Amino acid sequence: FFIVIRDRVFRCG
Amino acid sequence: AFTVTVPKDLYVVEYGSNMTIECKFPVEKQLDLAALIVYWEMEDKNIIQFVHGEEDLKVQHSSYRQRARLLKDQLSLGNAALQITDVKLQDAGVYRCMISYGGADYKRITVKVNAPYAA
Repeated sequence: FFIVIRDRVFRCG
Repeated sequence: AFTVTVPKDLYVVEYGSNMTIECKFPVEKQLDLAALIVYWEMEDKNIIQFVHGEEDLKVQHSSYRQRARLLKDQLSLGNAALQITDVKLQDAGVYRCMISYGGADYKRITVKVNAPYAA
């Protein structure tokens, strides 16, 4: 996954 | 829209204790584990990566190995609860919980650890 919430990035692995 | 909340955004924990930090997300009827992502991190360190009902331990940081658990029974209540045992001084800092179930959100939680001190 590559998810952006309020300009913060969350990525797998 | 899909919103994550935190009952408590600051935990003050004793060195060596266990802590459970939580985040809430919206649930209705079935929770399809296939579609749910729960992620916990701190700094550059992955703690939990729970995807399609499976934890990927290959990505988990060594410092959390055998110490960190998602309380998966809490998920039906809309609670992503991270339990850390044997809390270290180094466990103090800013944790992020991210949940995705169609929509996605995150929140911050600060942990402070009280160093051992004899009364």
